[PDB]
Amino acid sequence: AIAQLATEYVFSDFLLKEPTEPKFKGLRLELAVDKMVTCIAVGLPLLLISLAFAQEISIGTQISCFSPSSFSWRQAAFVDSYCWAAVQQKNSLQSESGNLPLWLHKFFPYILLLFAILLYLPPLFWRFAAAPHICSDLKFIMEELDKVYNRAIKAAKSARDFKYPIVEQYLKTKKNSNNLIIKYISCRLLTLIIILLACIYLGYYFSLSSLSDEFVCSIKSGILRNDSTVPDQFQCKLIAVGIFQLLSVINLVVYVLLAPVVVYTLFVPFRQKTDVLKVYEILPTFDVLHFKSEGYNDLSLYNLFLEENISEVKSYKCLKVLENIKSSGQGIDPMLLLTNLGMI
Amino acid sequence: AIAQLATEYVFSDFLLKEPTEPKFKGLRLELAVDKMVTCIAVGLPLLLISLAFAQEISIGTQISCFSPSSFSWRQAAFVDSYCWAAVQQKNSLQSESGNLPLWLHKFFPYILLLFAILLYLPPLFWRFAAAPHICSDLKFIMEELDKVYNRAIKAAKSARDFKYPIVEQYLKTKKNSNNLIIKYISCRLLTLIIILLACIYLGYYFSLSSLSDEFVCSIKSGILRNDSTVPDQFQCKLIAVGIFQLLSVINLVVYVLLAPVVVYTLFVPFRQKTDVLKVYEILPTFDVLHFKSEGYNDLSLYNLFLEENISEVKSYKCLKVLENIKSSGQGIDPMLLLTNLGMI
Amino acid sequence: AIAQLATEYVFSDFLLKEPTEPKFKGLRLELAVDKMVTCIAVGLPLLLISLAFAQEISIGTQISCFSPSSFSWRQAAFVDSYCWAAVQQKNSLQSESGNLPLWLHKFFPYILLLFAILLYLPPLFWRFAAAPHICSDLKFIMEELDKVYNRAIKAAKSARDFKYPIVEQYLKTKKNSNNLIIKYISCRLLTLIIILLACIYLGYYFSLSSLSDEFVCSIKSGILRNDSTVPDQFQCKLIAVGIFQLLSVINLVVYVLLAPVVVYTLFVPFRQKTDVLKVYEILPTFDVLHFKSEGYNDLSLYNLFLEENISEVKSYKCLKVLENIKSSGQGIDPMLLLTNLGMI
Amino acid sequence: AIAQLATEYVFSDFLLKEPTEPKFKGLRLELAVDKMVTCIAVGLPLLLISLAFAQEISIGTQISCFSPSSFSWRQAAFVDSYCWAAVQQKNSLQSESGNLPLWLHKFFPYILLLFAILLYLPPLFWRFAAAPHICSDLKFIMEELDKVYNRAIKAAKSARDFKYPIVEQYLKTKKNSNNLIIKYISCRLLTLIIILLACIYLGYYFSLSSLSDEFVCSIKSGILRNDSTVPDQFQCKLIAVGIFQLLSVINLVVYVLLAPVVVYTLFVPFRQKTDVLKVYEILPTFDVLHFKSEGYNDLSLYNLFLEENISEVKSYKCLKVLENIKSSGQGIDPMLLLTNLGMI
Ligand SMILES: CC(C)CCC[C@@H](C)[C@H]1CC[C@H]2[C@@H]3CC=C4C[C@@H](O)CC[C@]4(C)[C@H]3CC[C@]12C
Ligand SMILES: CC(C)CCC[C@@H](C)[C@H]1CC[C@H]2[C@@H]3CC=C4C[C@@H](O)CC[C@]4(C)[C@H]3CC[C@]12C
Ligand SMILES: CC(C)CCC[C@@H](C)[C@H]1CC[C@H]2[C@@H]3CC=C4C[C@@H](O)CC[C@]4(C)[C@H]3CC[C@]12C
Ligand SMILES: CC(C)CCC[C@@H](C)[C@H]1CC[C@H]2[C@@H]3CC=C4C[C@@H](O)CC[C@]4(C)[C@H]3CC[C@]12C
Ligand SMILES: CC(C)CCC[C@@H](C)[C@H]1CC[C@H]2[C@@H]3CC=C4C[C@@H](O)CC[C@]4(C)[C@H]3CC[C@]12C
Ligand SMILES: CC(C)CCC[C@@H](C)[C@H]1CC[C@H]2[C@@H]3CC=C4C[C@@H](O)CC[C@]4(C)[C@H]3CC[C@]12C
Ligand SMILES: CC(C)CCC[C@@H](C)[C@H]1CC[C@H]2[C@@H]3CC=C4C[C@@H](O)CC[C@]4(C)[C@H]3CC[C@]12C
Ligand SMILES: CC(C)CCC[C@@H](C)[C@H]1CC[C@H]2[C@@H]3CC=C4C[C@@H](O)CC[C@]4(C)[C@H]3CC[C@]12C
Ligand SMILES: *[C@@H]1O[C@H](CO)[C@@H](O)[C@H](O)[C@H]1NC(C)=O
Ligand SMILES: *[C@@H]1O[C@H](CO)[C@@H](O)[C@H](O)[C@H]1NC(C)=O
Ligand SMILES: *[C@@H]1O[C@H](CO)[C@@H](O)[C@H](O)[C@H]1NC(C)=O
Ligand SMILES: *[C@@H]1O[C@H](CO)[C@@H](O)[C@H](O)[C@H]1NC(C)=O
Repeated sequence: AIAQLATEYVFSDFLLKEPTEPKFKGLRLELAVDKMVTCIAVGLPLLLISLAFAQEISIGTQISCFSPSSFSWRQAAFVDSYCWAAVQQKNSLQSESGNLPLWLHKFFPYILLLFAILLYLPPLFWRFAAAPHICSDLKFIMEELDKVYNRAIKAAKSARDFKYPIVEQYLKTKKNSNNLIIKYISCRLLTLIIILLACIYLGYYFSLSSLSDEFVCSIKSGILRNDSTVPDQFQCKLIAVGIFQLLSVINLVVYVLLAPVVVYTLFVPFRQKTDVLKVYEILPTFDVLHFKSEGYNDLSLYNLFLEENISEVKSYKCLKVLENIKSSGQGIDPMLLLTNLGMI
Repeated sequence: AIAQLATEYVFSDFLLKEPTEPKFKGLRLELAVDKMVTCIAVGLPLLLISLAFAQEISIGTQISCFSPSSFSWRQAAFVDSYCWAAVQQKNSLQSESGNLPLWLHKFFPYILLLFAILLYLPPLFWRFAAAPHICSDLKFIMEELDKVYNRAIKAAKSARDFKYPIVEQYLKTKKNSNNLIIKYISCRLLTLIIILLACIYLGYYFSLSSLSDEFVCSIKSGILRNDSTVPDQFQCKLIAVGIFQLLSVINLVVYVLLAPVVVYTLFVPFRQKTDVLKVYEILPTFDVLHFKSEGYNDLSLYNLFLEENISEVKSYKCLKVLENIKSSGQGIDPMLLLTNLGMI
Repeated sequence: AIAQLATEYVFSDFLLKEPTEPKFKGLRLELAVDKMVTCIAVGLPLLLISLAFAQEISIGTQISCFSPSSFSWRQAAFVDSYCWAAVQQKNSLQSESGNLPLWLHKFFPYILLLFAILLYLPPLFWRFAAAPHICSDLKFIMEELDKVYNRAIKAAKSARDFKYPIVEQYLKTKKNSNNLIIKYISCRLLTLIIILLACIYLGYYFSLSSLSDEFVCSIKSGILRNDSTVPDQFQCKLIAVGIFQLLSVINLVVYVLLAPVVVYTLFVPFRQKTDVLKVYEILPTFDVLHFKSEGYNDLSLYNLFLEENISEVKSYKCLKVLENIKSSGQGIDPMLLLTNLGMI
Repeated sequence: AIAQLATEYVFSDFLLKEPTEPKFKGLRLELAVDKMVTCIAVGLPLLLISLAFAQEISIGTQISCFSPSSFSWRQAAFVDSYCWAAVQQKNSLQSESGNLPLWLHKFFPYILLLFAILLYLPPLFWRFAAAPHICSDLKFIMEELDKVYNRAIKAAKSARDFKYPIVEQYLKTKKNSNNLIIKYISCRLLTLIIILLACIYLGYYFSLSSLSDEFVCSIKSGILRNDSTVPDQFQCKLIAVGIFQLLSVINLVVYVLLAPVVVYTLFVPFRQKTDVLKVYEILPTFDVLHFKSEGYNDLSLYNLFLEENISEVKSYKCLKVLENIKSSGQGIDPMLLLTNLGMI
């Protein structure tokens, strides 16, 4: 039913499931905005397909041709289904709007499903190509940060009672390589292109006269060509075309609202702000150098991924609260770090 | 519904499930490109079968013959079903396009399912013949790499405060044997042949006049041969033939796009690049010799499998980050290895 | 739907489920070739049954008799169902092909299910009679091999820094007893006989004229015997008979391709090759004697089972890699064994 | 569908599920032959019921009466259902075969279900009355055997570097009591009686003329008794009666084949052979006395249960392999026991 479809597609974890594998434990592997965009762009057309043929909104068959009274119910079914299959056969029907409107009315669910699949494709390519590498690198970064925080707190405790910047060097090296950012940008751009094409198609579908669903149908090919009792033509109407138009304009509105989000996601360096690593700069064991900004490189993407999935790190949380308390300046950063005792 | 089929076949883990057994824990056993190719080539025809008979796109019965008005609904059903079963009986029907078009229109779902099964067969043969052996060998290689990394870091720590290349010898021995690569190439070639045959069939199906679905049917065998009230013949149309043609051309496009991927996978030595073992060459306990390239042997396949499923190895990840930092050259490889302290 | 049936019967673990019990943990208990043969021979006829009555390929009812126009729809249903039930009643119908073709057309799903059950019976007898014993014996053999490997490596380590061949004696004793091999051969032979009988039946079914589905039906027994308004006879056609013939020839092709596999499995001693125990002959604690070949005894079957399910043994894997490295001969077997340190 | 029913009833664990409780962990509680007999005798009639009304074999309604053409479809439905309900009302119908054939044709599924329930009853009584006691006793016996084996191996190791026969005394005491064997024999005898009664009924059902399904029906009681437009009687046929007869003869064949198995299971002392305890007689800590044979007592039943579910005992497996090696006589039993080191 309508409610079941809603629960499946909006109120449930449709495409929101975390990776079902121990490799990615607690790692999103996908930005929240991108996940929202993909979920909307994929599960909206599916939801509209399901709604358009719901047991309640749907009167019944998808086409009726109004055969003469003399025709039996089976002859009427023959006429209806013949015209349904003959929307593609151009000679069979003669409609003012043409034959493309009939093609579109018959295959609208297929086109919506195609758009959903094409929008889900780039996310899947990301997941199966660039997600494992970024996940491994981010796990390494998290482990390095936790280890350096533990070493710093241990040193502070020893004072009260190697030292090489491996992670910073790794980030600096990542500053040059840009394959990951290139893949991300290409996926976002393809998603935007697919969304714009879908908007064009939906606008064309919704701009129709709304009478193109009605077409003239002629069962007059073969032995029935010269038959007399059969009328020369029939009046057929494609049902649910208005519902398709309504759902198409709804999807068009959603996609036009979503496209600005897509271009914003494409403009990654502007998103690269609120330095996550600035918090760690107070640790004696961590070098005071962020050096991550203003670059169309994988470093900005890694910074965004950290800002997205760093709240799960206890050391980062402790450093963040220490910096927050430093806003007043009443205490001292090393004293607060020693007092916290948050190694694990 | 359409959306349920889409969720099952594209947005879910259809054929993407990892082995349900402790023997293969975290091991793909299949290259990402090959898994994509198999998933597409198998779940596309199934998806098209499901779509073609969806409750919405489908008007109703698969054939209607337009019996005279005098005929009852049961007589009409008899005529329709008789012609449905008589598409195979050549004498019963007389169609301009012949009888093969009618056979194909009636059995298109069967042919798509046959193609899906034939494309899934080589992957299954791989899984049940060559996957256990490669999995065991790769687990041995991973264990050897982890052990040698642990020994190297322990030796470095001891210095700061056997030695036989077993894995390299095993790889060198694998360089000669080629049964695994032969099986892989044979499976890929059979998949390519099946895909090309499917493309030929789909092109033939889509090249039909689109009027071959209409055939003349004669219920005039037996006691009804000389009956007068029954007309000498009927006008029958095979419904969903246009939808079958649309889906067949879609599958043809997908398969022609996919075949280049298949030939690329077949050309394995060119894929054999970005030496995974080059990272380990800096370890004192590991001999500095890759010796894996330019060969139609199982060694290249093992190299590809390593490059595919080596990101899960912490020692390999540490070595990779060490080499990445070595790009700048600021530090020293042994110093970085000692500082990392990433035994486990 | 067709796709759901395919996913259930070919793309899922249909009859491929490992034993759901702790007694057999990681043990196949069945050769890969035999499992493939059983899975095909069982799930093919079931798949064909499901396909033949699929919602898409199936026009509707399984028989239509074309009652006169004057007959009501309920009278038509009576005639159709009466003839359906009277295919068995010989006097009721008069068909040129006889009555056995009608019996077969009506009961084809039952016959396919019977063949599937009869082919699944010998595997089930194997599982519930001979599988526990072989599983226990093979677990004992694996434990003995692991223990002797551990003792050998411990002795080598002690040198660097009982001894009775219990497993070999057990294998030698098994050389005489042949109940297990006799049961295996009997099951394979019964499977082959059932397959050949199924091939004969399917060939007979597919060799029919294809017009035997049409039979003349007479509702003229009882009070209707002398009734005038009812015609003396009707023209009935058994629907899906052509689909049954197509599926039967497909199953015939599959079974004729499979029977050579069955005879190959029956010829077990020829399969008994690539001595699995030859690898263990280099261990000082293991006697250098294979003594397992050229015998219609349970020893060959045990050798096959070992070759099938020995890859899970770490000691066997280590010995295999040691022998593989010995192909070059650069190193020494005891030195490699000491260096491996693969006790557990 | 047919295939789904087959998978549920033959290819799945129908009545083969082990007890879902920690009390019986790895204990069958039921002999393999008895479990097979019960599973067949219960799930065969259910399978036949399901098959007889399958969506494919079933034409439609279970009865059709061929009301005159003037009758509406609702009047025809009234006549059909009235006759369906009036098969029991003797005055309403007049059939040559009588009224018992019609009763049986209408209630065949009920009778098959009754036979299945009556055959499942004795197994359930066994499970809920005698299974816990035998399970506890057998667990005690297994624990005693494991303890004595451990003590014997410990004594042998001590020599190289109480003693009361509690289990044998318990078995000797069990030799007298016979309530368990009496219950087992009574259950088997009741199963045999039910099977024979089912065979008699199925033979009577299959021996019918096959025209007894056709009966004359009279809707002439009440206000319709003197009505003129309604014919004095109708020609009704009970559909699926031939299918019921086919399935009944199949079940008869299965049951007649099964009854010899039942009488063999009833003759338990002859089954009591291949002394399981003879293997333990070589242990110094175990008295050399089997004393279990030739008795209609619970001791033979316990011996059978041990022979059925003793393969899971590591001590028994070790003793069995020791005795097997003793066939050659090359070594010594105590030496082999010491070398095995299989305490746990
Ligand atoms: C998803 C993408 C490919 C959709 C592209 C736009 C589609 C939906 C529509 C929008 C406007 C349409 C065009 C409008 C006008 C004409 C002129 C006519 O004589 C032939 C068809 C043609 C040329 C149409 C083809 C299809 C069209 C391009
Ligand atoms: C992403 C944004 C830009 C989408 C907004 C929808 C736009 C593109 C839609 C809305 C109305 C549409 C037009 C409606 C009518 C016609 C006439 C037809 O003969 C050619 C196409 C044409 C000219 C359409 C082109 C696309 C169109 C302009
Ligand atoms: C999956 C594989 C086997 C499909 C092979 C191609 C099939 C689909 C088609 C493509 C072209 C077809 C052929 C085209 C023309 C003819 C000539 C005619 O007088 C007999 C049939 C015959 C000989 C056809 C047989 C079937 C055919 C070969
Ligand atoms: C994998 C690639 C090559 C597939 C491309 C589809 C090709 C093979 C298709 C497209 C159109 C097809 C042709 C269409 C019409 C006919 C006429 C018929 O009487 C014989 C087959 C023949 C000549 C077909 C052969 C196959 C064909 C050429
Ligand atoms: C599964 C096994 C039992 C099937 C055995 C073969 C079956 C399918 C068929 C193949 C050929 C058939 C026979 C062919 C010819 C005749 C002669 C006829 O006057 C009586 C039936 C009889 C004797 C048939 C009986 C059934 C038969 C034996
Ligand atoms: C496993 C292999 C051998 C199976 C091959 C199928 C064979 C056995 C099939 C194919 C055609 C069949 C024949 C077709 C027609 C008839 C005529 C009939 O009156 C008697 C049976 C007989 C003579 C059949 C016997 C079985 C048959 C020869
Ligand atoms: C399950 C058990 C109870 C079934 C017992 C057998 C049943 C199926 C059948 C087999 C033979 C049958 C009997 C055959 C003949 C007659 C004579 C008739 O004038 C009255 C019914 C009576 C007496 C039948 C009663 C039912 C009967 C006993
Ligand atoms: C377990 C074994 C013995 C079952 C074998 C089935 C036997 C018992 C069946 C097969 C044919 C049957 C007979 C068929 C016909 C009749 C005539 C009827 O008026 C009385 C019952 C009677 C005489 C049946 C009694 C039971 C019967 C003999
Ligand atoms: C129908 O009748 C017309 C009359 O002109 C004729 O041309 C045509 O061939 C006929 N069609 C058939 C199928 O006979
Ligand atoms: C039908 O009538 C024709 C008239 O020529 C005759 O040849 C044929 O045998 C008849 N068919 C039947 C089944 O009697
Ligand atoms: C039908 O009428 C015929 C006329 O010969 C007669 O023999 C037969 O008995 C009648 N049938 C019935 C059921 O009265
Ligand atoms: C039907 O009519 C008959 C005529 O004899 C009469 O006996 C009977 O009572 C009537 N039935 C009813 C229900 O009035």
